[PDB]
Amino acid sequence: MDEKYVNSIWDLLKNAIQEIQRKNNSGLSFEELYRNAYTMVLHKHGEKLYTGLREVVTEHLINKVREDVLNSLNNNFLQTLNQAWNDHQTAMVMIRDILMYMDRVYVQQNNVENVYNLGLIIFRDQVVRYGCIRDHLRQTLLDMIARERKGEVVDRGAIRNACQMLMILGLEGRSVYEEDFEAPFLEMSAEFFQMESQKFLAENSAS
Amino acid sequence: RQINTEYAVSLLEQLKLFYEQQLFTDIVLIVEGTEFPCHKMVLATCSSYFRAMFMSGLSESKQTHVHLRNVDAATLQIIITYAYTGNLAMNDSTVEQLYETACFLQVEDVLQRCREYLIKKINAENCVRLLSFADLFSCEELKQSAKRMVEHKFTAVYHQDAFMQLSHDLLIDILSSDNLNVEKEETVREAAMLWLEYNTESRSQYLSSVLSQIRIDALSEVTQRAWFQGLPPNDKSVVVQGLYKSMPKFFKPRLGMTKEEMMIFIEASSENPCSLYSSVCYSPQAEKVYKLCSPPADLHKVGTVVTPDNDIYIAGGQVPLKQTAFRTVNCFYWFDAQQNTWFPKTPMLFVRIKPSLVCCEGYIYAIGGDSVGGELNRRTVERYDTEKDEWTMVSPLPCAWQWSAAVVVHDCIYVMTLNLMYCYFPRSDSWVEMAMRQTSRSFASAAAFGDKIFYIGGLGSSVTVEIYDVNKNEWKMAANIPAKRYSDPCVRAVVISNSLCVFMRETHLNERAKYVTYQYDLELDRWSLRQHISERVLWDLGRDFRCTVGKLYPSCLEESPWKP
Repeated sequence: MDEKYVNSIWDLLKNAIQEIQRKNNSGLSFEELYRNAYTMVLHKHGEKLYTGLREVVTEHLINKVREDVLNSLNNNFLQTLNQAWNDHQTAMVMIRDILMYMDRVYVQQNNVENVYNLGLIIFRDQVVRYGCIRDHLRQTLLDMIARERKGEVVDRGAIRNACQMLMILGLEGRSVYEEDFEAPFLEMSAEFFQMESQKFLAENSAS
Repeated sequence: RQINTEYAVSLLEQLKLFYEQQLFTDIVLIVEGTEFPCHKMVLATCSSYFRAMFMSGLSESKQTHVHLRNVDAATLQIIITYAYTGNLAMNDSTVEQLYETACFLQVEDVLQRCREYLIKKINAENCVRLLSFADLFSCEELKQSAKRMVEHKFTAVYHQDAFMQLSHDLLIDILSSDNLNVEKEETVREAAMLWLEYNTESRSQYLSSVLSQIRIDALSEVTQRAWFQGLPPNDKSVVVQGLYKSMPKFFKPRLGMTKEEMMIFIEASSENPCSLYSSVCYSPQAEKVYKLCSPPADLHKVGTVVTPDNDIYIAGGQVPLKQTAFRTVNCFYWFDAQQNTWFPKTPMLFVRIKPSLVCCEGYIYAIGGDSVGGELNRRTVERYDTEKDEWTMVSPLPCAWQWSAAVVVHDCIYVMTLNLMYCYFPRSDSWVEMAMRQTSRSFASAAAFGDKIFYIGGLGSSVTVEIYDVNKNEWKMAANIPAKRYSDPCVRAVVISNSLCVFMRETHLNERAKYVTYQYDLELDRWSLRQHISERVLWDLGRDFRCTVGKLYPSCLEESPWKP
C-alpha cells in the first residue's frame, strides 16, 4: 500500500519493541504487533525492517547498557554485566521469535545472519569490545583470578557465568572467547608460574 | 529403537477428540466471528508463529481470545485438523489460500506439501499465475519450475491475461533469459510491445529497461514509431533517449531458434555392454548422432508421441523386477526438451507393453498394447488430459488386435492391424468400419502425411506399400522399394520436411547393417535417394527400436562419443 501505512506500522512496532526492552512486555498483545510483521515482510520491505531493527537495538544498547556498565564499573561490575546480559537475552527471546518469523524468508533470500546472531554481534561490538569496557573487564578478571590463585577464596560461579556468556557471544565457536579471555590469561599465568618456579627452585629441594 | 505406533496413534486420536469435543481446549482463535477452541501445544508443535506467540512473556502467554486477522476460516480449519490428525485435504482450488495461510503461520510441513502439489499442478493455463504467486511469496524451487515451464509455455501461447499484471523484475527475468522457446525473435518483441501498451506512463520508466534486454535487430526497425505514437505528449526525455541508445546490447541469437527436424530413436543398441539399451537421435541436417537421456529407469517396450506442439511423452513399459526378469508398470513420463531429463507425470490406470501413443485434439491416446486385465474388453484404450493431468477411458476397440499401429488423420484416430482398420470418432466416441486390406502383414509402422495413411512394410519385413486415402476410403498399391536382394530391410515410416521419407536399415549376408533413407515421390510413386547415412557417425541400433518426428536443440544436447 502507501508509504504512510507501512511507516505507521513500523512506528508502532518500534514502540512495542522499545516497551518490551523496558521489561514491560507483560501487557503487550503479540497478535496486534505481529499482524503488523506479516503485512510488513509480505510487501517486500524486509530491508527497511531489518535496518530499523538494527538501529533500534544498537541505540537502546548504547543508551542503557553502555551507560549502566560505565556507571557501575567498581560496584558489582561483573554482576551488573551478567544482569544486563540476562536482560538482553530474555528480551531477545520474544524479539528473535517475531523477527525469526521474519528471518525465515529474509535470511533464506538475502543470505544474512539471523536476528539472534545480529543482536549477539551488536552486543559484542557495543558492550564487550568497547574501548573502555574491554580493558576494564580484562584487568578485573585478571586481578580476581590472581587473588584466587594467591590462596584466598572468591566467587567462582560468576566466573563460570562470564565465561559461558563470552562463549555464547562467540556465536560461531571459540574465536572471540580466545582473543578476549584466553590470550590475556595466558600471559599472566605464564609470568605467575615462572615466578613461582623461580621461588620454589631456591627455597626447597627435589623432595 | 523407534516410537510405539500404538500410543503414537492413540495420543493423536485422543488429542483430536479433546479438540472436536470442547474439553481441555484452552486458547480460542477468533477469526471473522468464528470460534476455534484448540490447544497451545499442538499449535506450537507445527506453526512457528503460534510457538512464538505463546512461549514469550507477552499478554498472549496468559490470554484466551486472540483475534487472528488476515486469515480465512476454512484454511485455518483445515490447518488445525491437519495439526490434530495428519490429514491434509488438498483440492485443486484452495491450494492458493492454503499456501498463503501456511506462509503466514510459518508451518513447514503443510508448506512443503502444498509446494509439492503445486510442483505437480504446474501446467499451461496457470503457469503465469503460479509464477506470480511464487514471486509474491519466496518459493525459489517453485519459482524456478514456474519460470521454466513458464518460459516455454509463455513463448508458446503469449495470450495469458495474467501476463499483463506482472512485476517489472519478473518480466525482465523472463524476457532477458536464454531459455525462451520461439521459432522467431519477433514474437517476444510484439509480446513486450503489448505488455507495455497495456498502460502508458506506468510503463514509460520500464520501457527503457525492457528494450535493454531485447536484441538490437528489432530496436532499430519498426515498433519504435509505434511507441512514439503512444509516447506522452511533449516528452523529450524518451524519444531522443531511444534514438541515441540503439547502439550497444550486442545482438546475439537466442536459443529458441535452434529447433531442427530430427529423427529421435529409442531403445537403441547400447554401446557399452554394461547397459541393456540406450536412446540416440539422428540429425538429417547436421549429419551427426546426438545422444539422448536413457528412458526413465531403463523403461523398455514403450511408445512415443510428438504432439503438434512438439512435446515428447512416454507411456507404458516394463522395468526389470528386482536370467529373465521383467515387471510391467503403468508409469508415465514427459521429456524436457532443454534440461535433457524425463519428468514424471500422472501414471496410467493399466500397465502396457509397446503402447501406440497418438495425439489428437490435445489428448494423448494410447490404443491397446498388452492390457493386463485381458477380460472381455481386452483393449482398455485410454485418453490422457494435458490440461487436467488425468486419464479418461474412451470407447473400446471392437476387435482385439496385437502388434498394431495407429496414426491421426482428419481429427480422428486410425488404428491398423494385420488386415482390419477402425476409425475412432472423438466427437461421438464410436468406431466405424473402414476399408479392408488384401495382404496379411504385421509388425509394421505407419506415418500420417497429409490426408493419407502409408502403411509401409509388414510380415522380417518387406518392401510392400499399401496407400490408404481418407477421402476415398480404399487401399491401393503404389510400388515396392528398390532394395538389395537377399536382405532383411528394417523399414521406418516418418514425415520430415513436408515429405514422406523412410528410414530403412538393411543387412546383407555376412555383412554389417547399412543405414540409408529414401524420399518417396508422392506424385511419381517412387522412392528417391534423399541422403545416404555414412556408417562413420551412426552405428548399429538393433531391431526393437522406434523412430519419431520431432524437434530438439543441438546446444542443450551433447554429441555421443563413440568410434565409427
